[PDB]
Amino acid sequence: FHVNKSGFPIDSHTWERMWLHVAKVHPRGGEMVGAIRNAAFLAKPSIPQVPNYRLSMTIPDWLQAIQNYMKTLQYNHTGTQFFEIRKMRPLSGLMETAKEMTRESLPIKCLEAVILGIYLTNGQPSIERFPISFKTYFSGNYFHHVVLGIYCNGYYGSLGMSRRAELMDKPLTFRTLSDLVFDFEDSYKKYLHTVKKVKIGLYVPHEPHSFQPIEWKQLVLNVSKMLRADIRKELEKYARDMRMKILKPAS
Amino acid sequence: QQELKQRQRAEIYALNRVMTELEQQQFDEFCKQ
Repeated sequence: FHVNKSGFPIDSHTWERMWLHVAKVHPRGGEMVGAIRNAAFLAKPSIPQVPNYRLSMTIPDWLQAIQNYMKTLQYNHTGTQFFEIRKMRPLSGLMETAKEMTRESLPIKCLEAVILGIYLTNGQPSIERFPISFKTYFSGNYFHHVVLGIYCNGYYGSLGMSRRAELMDKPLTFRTLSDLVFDFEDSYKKYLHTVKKVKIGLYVPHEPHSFQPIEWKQLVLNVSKMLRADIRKELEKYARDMRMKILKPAS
Repeated sequence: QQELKQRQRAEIYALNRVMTELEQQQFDEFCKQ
């Protein structure tokens, strides 16, 4: 679909394309678009305040504030992604885009939310962050989704954004990386998606090297071909290496 | 220009609300089938 590459304000080419995609998708497209565009009395959306960690906060309450900020930005259902995310760009370049998301304050999709989640948790050394990617199959098509796994005080959880409430944030109550991943697999089932690939990245450093990117694919499992005990065996081995060993990036 | 950014933001959020309701409706209709 469409990705804004023109900054803010969005330029005519990108803006007109956005409206043409939604007029097509929506059953009452033309009258829908006509009712919004140059409508004189649209509501001005509030600007949510950027959450910030203080010692007076539990880290679950802080993570909840981060997730609530992302939910307030809303999942982007327009078909036009407003912030370009080059996955392999250095972290320092991605954090400037995260900051731009806070300033422009627009809806976001799953990958933007992962970048945003890294940015809003960089201060805090008791949180380890690592991307969790899914390639799924539904009705003859492949789908790609990613969330931000988090590790804190022996527990696993996640931040993220999805069309589906069960496919983004998970509380910090998962005792193992496998329980977290399996919860996403079971959640995908509810939507008739089969998980083809699970990809787990490395910890995103709180203090990255100058050109250091995110490692998205340190572990790749073809889960649809594996029995669950083999999946758990591979995940727990890898998660144990994460928690101890310094692993060499695989990309 | 800031005024254009604000105008665009207001239309983006009206549009996102409409597309969100559409996606919810389509989800429900697919469950019914």
